Amino acid sequence: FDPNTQGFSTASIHAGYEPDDYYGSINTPIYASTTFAQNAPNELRKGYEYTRVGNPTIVALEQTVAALEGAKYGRAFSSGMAATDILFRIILKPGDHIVLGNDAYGGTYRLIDTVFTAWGVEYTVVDTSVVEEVKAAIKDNTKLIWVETPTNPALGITDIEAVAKLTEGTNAKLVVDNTFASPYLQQPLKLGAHAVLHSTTKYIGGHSDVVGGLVVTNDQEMDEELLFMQGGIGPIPSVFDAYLTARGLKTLAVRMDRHCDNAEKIAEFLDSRPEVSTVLYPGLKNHPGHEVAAKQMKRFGGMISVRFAGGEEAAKKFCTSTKLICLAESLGGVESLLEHPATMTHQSAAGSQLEVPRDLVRISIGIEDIEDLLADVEQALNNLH
Amino acid sequence: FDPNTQGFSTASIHAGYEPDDYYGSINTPIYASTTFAQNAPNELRKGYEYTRVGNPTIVALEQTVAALEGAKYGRAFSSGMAATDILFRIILKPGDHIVLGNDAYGGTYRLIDTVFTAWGVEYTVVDTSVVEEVKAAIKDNTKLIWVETPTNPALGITDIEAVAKLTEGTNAKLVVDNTFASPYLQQPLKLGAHAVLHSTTKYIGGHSDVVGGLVVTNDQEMDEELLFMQGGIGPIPSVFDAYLTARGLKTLAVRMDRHCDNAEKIAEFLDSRPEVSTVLYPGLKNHPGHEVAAKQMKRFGGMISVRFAGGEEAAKKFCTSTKLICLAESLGGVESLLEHPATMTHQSAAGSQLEVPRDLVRISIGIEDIEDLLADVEQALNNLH
Amino acid sequence: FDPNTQGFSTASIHAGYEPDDYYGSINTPIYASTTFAQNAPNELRKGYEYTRVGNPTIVALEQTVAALEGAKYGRAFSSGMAATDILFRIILKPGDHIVLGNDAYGGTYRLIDTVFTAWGVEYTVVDTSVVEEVKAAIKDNTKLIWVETPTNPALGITDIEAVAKLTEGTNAKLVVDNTFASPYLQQPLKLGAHAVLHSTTKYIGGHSDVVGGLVVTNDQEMDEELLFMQGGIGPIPSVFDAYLTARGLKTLAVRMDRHCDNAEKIAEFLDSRPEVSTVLYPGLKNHPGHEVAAKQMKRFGGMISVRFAGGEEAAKKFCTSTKLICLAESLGGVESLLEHPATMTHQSAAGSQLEVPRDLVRISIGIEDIEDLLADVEQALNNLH
Amino acid sequence: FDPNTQGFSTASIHAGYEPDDYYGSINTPIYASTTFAQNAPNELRKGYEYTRVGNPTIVALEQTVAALEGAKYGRAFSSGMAATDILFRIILKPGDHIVLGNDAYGGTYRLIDTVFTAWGVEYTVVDTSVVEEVKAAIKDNTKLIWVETPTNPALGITDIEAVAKLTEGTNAKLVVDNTFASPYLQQPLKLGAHAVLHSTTKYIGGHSDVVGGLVVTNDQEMDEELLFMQGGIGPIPSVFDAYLTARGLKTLAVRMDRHCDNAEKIAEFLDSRPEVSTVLYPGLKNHPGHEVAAKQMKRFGGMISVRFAGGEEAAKKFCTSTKLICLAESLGGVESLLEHPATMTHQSAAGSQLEVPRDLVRISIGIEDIEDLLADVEQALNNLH
Ligand SMILES: *Cc1c(COP(=O)(O)O)cnc(C)c1O
Ligand SMILES: *Cc1c(COP(=O)(O)O)cnc(C)c1O
Ligand SMILES: *Cc1c(COP(=O)(O)O)cnc(C)c1O
Ligand SMILES: *Cc1c(COP(=O)(O)O)cnc(C)c1O
Ligand SMILES: [Mg+2]
Ligand SMILES: [Mg+2]
Ligand SMILES: [Mg+2]
Ligand SMILES: [Mg+2]
Ligand SMILES: [Mg+2]
Ligand SMILES: [Mg+2]
Ligand SMILES: [Mg+2]
Ligand SMILES: [Mg+2]
Repeated sequence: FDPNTQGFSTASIHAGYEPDDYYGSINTPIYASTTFAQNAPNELRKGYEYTRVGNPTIVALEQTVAALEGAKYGRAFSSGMAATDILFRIILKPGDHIVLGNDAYGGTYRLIDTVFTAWGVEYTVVDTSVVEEVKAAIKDNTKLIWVETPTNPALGITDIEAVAKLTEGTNAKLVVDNTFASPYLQQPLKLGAHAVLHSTTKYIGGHSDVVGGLVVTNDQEMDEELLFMQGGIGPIPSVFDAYLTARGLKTLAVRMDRHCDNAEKIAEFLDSRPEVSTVLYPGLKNHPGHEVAAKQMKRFGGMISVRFAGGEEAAKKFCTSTKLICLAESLGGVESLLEHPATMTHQSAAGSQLEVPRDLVRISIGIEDIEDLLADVEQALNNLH
Repeated sequence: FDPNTQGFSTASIHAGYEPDDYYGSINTPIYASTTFAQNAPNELRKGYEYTRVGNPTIVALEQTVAALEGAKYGRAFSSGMAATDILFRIILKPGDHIVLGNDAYGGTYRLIDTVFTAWGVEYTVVDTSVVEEVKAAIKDNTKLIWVETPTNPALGITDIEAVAKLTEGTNAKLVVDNTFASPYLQQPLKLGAHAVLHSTTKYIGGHSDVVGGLVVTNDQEMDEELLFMQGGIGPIPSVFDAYLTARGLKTLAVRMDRHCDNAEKIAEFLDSRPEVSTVLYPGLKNHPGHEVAAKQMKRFGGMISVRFAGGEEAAKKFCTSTKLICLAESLGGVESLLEHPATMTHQSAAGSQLEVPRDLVRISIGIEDIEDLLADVEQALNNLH
Repeated sequence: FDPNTQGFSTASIHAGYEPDDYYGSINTPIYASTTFAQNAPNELRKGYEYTRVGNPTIVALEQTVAALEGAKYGRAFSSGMAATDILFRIILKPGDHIVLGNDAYGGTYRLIDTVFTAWGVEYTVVDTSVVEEVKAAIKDNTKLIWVETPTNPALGITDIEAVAKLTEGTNAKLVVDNTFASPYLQQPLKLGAHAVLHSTTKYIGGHSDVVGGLVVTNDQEMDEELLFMQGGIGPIPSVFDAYLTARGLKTLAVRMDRHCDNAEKIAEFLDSRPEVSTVLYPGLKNHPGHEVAAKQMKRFGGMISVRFAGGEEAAKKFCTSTKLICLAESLGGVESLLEHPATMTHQSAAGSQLEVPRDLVRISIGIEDIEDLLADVEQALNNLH
Repeated sequence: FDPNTQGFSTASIHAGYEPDDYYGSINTPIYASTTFAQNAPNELRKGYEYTRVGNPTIVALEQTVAALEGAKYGRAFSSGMAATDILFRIILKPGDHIVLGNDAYGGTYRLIDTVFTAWGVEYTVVDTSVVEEVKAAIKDNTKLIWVETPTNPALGITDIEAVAKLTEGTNAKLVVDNTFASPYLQQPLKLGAHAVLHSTTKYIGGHSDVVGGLVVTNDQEMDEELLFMQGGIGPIPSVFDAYLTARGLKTLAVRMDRHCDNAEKIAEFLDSRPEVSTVLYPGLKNHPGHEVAAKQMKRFGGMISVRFAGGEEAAKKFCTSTKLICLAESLGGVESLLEHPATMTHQSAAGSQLEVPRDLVRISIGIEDIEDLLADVEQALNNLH
């Protein structure tokens, strides 16, 4: 398969597997085997030996996501968090420093601030939407600039190409967590990022039924260290999960186009309502970084955050008033979800500059019919009065 | 379910799940969901929120293995290696020291020696079968004594109770990797170990189809830190894998009794043959530590290692001559396997005191009929001449 | 959930399952259990006893497809064929008669003609696109008129409402095999059909990884007999397959809209090429029954058949020349497929009026990028010269 | 693999699959694909085309069970009932007759008596333990003698060889439903049966998590008709279920030996108690047909039925008093179950000669520790007083 000559929807179905030369099954077989027979000691039959070191069903997934990012290399992990931990352990050692943003998944922040600081790593938080702030925070020991764009949950936007330029003449690498945009909307390697991280739990799987992570790169050395760590630390996905993830990925383009259609309409409806003080959606002209988003994103995504004029009580009542959109953690599935980040996904950021306003609700707009989602949002807003 | 009043086979089926109060399915449902609806923000319906932080199908497995070890607490991970890495990160920090044995899974050693030494951890290798050697190696900064018994691949034996006594008056914890014995043959917590590790990839799953790890303890603080890390680093098992693992575990006693029946007979047959210089099997009277094994193990296991009088060429030819026993990595499945550790599972120990003799073959004796396994071993031995 | 007030995409995600009142998982749990504990003899805990008689994971699927058809009742089976066999056995007995069309899945025809005629059932084949031909073939013993529209493989069109009117004053029931249109494009119960059949193997699952069938109706007596036969003959789906099918169904609308976008463009391109004698696609103005299709179908589907001016040799060479579209049986998956019906899916119709022209290729247009599918078709057409 | 030279436990692991010549996975891959690429129209790559007509994962299972029965041929189905229905449809036509026993699975009886009699088939019920009664019931139109031994639920015993001799000079075939004995305890083809049926739902799977059926034979014509019907009627198993079934089958010998150990001890304990009027267990010297069972069965099985001196009230109270043995339908899993057949599995036999005494409880003795099962039975018996 050649990624450079085929479209995204084509690649999402065909980049990882073609019907094999044995039976020719249309889909990758599920190789639920921990081991593989060898033809003689350490002479492998067809490249595989032990599933923690490699399995074809997992490699199919890896190759697919790599192709969708414009990447030669990809490696999969048991979760987005485990992928982040492995990338941290490759890039950093005691005495090194990270530049991190001021709006970010609470789990990323918790890992740095609770775990990696106990192992000798330093960090600085900055507003990554201000290129000069990032530039000022880079020290001689900075090995990593960690960017999420759009950020979770406020949907803040960073200019990837501009921040990548800052790493020239330095030993810093730029890693973009591309979970919210997905590879369908944004390809950070093409703008100068060194590596890209995904939680495949979210949009790539798309069906809220498999936890997973994945790292992609064009750096063969980085691919070798990801493989070394995949096998040597062992946070590897199940073959069943890697099959389910890849299955979901086959509909990413059609899903995301509907998520973005729906979110544009719900954001416009929220922006007309006096219960709402602020709609956070990258496609709105006044959203901070809108012009950066429109240059680097194909569309503006399925996520919306909303700040309520009636404060935390209104935010929480909105959370318990919806009847189609479900109150739950996570995002990026076909079903619509909502949550209150200050008490739920980002309770771990309390006390830090990443702490989220208590009047804020984060909504993952699914692929249900827009008329039904508009009706549910409207009735929930009317339940506040 | 009460573990203290029921037998091992009973617990292996019933300690993790009883038919629920909703539908009453005989087996734990497979909760292939990343998230769970809440009744209000951060008010959970029945204890679950997000699968990386907890899922009922995974907790069923955890509770089952905990009960089989005489443990109050258990936590599952994506692999034996990932479980080891998490336990290392809980117990150690920069500046701390580990005492490790001289025969051990090459992956354990690689993790310490390549990764943890780069993060400021020190270690010392000793022969853990010599209690005085362990005692001498404990320093004021020793936080961990890591014991495997029987060891992989030489089946060396450590006196768990004796080594546990060494940790009194110290800040060292004893962790036993109980993979080879399984909880059916040996219960290190009852002899004073602080925690127990398993690769469930091996005997606990038993069917060579799921990679997994698990840690058990009676220390509630340790359970809290395992949970924190499970969720915060995220090397969590798939729900499908945790179901398959627990499914396999339901036959552990009946499997292991057949593995041990078969291995006793194959070890006796090997001990009569002049092609063999040494049979390594804990149940043989001259195996080093046999008397220690007979005190702390119910039976002597399914693993045998063999050293060939004709050296490496004979070891490798034996590997390619068997027709029922398969040449492959791994162990503890219903099918019989064999491998050459110096070139395969322990190639990573080359150069170290853990390096394995090149004349050594490690055999995982399965549950096939003994007459057929004896016939296969006999014909393979006759192929050397 | 109320189907009558929510949209198709909403229903496809939410009509079968809402997060339960036990744990609240976002998705239906996989109840991989053959049996369920009872509270006393034949006093069920929550409606379930034995999976062949009923399982919640299967009922979730059933309820979802029923809602998408405007049906109160649905029952699932191991395959489209097994669903057809069960419906035949309910509606017919020895001495009864069926009216069948002249273009139909070869397996339907084989079942009638090889099996049911040996059990005393009679049939007549007619062109169901000619309402008067159907009317003339109805006898006093006719219990079933079996309609496929569009037909497999020629995409012939039947006026469902008109044929349903013919059953007034008779003991005949109209059953529509709605596999090719799916419930997203066509709802035969709303036009007077008595029951609707699907092979969920095709579009409803959508991922070419699960074989299944399903029958929907508004007749409660028919639902009772489908249940009786589901449990009493036992062609029941696996719980894993019913979960996978329902998972796929969550993207039916977004998939089908892309399949129809793509097929409209490929049909137009084929209609411009002199290698092609006839393009069979319901959306073309000259396709027989186009006006009937436009009244009863929302869009015209993802399937195209093509007859080649160079006869069978050209049809077969086209089959082996495509490099993205794969030569294989089946249809309705995200990947594009093609086949030669005379030698493959319809070889069983040889000798009958259903026999398919040897110059005919049937194409299942997937959801790949149109530019890549156009390029593949164009290069394959150029390989004929 | 050669079945004739290897033992049962060997075959149960190795008769269906050997590590392939492509990747060499230790276990059969799960081919979750409905279709397979062809090299040209109707030129298959490696024997497979469409999963309803054949799939390698299903064929692995089929070949395994065939080998365990001493059979050249095997074909799998979605349930035991669907397998029975297919075998009925092959062997019988309108006007033919069946000889059936007087104690039999209620579902078998329901299928004959409700469905097949409506299609022109006749039957006669006899006591199949009386060879002369079977002989007398054979007519010129008899095509099938259907034997279960031991019977469900009374554990009645039929002399297979003797009944097979009755079919000489006739057009009758003997089919044995070998579900309760399993192939580990009894091999009816070796005693003259024409075909053997299993519900793999029970012992062969062994884990109460997969519904399935299977038919084995040495008649190649019968294998061709089973294949024809498998594909043409389509009651085919899921690939996931066929993998799970075969996984379970790998421990059949070790499971069954423990089930039989346990059942012998529970039957002896029940036979000492005055609450019990009759213990039905084939290994008891006074059980009718004990001497026949000891000739044709390796051991006497895991099932026990019990008739209570205090009648139906005592039978039902025993059912609700056990705390380890669970009240549920089904049998042959690792967990112990019990049920009241008159109200549960055999309510469908009410009114017929197959109707089961209301004082009768059927117990599926699992593989839990005997001390715990004895304790549970003893306490439940003491709850009657
Ligand atoms: C959810 C999420 C993660 C963590 O991924 P998991 O798969 O839940 O471990 C990381 N980054 C972002 C932006 C996320 O939303
Ligand atoms: C295999 C093994 C491990 C590693 O477990 P994985 O599940 O392969 O990561 C650890 N300890 C021992 C003794 C082992 O044999
Ligand atoms: C494929 C198909 C069937 C048969 O369904 P299976 O799931 O393959 O048994 C029936 N009807 C039509 C129109 C089909 O294309
Ligand atoms: C359970 C059983 C059957 C029916 O099998 P299913 O898999 O439940 O359809 C047939 N025969 C006997 C003896 C059984 O116990
Ligand atoms: Mg990129
Ligand atoms: Mg939640
Ligand atoms: Mg212990
Ligand atoms: Mg190997
Ligand atoms: Mg309809
Ligand atoms: Mg094919
Ligand atoms: Mg037999
Ligand atoms: Mg029940």
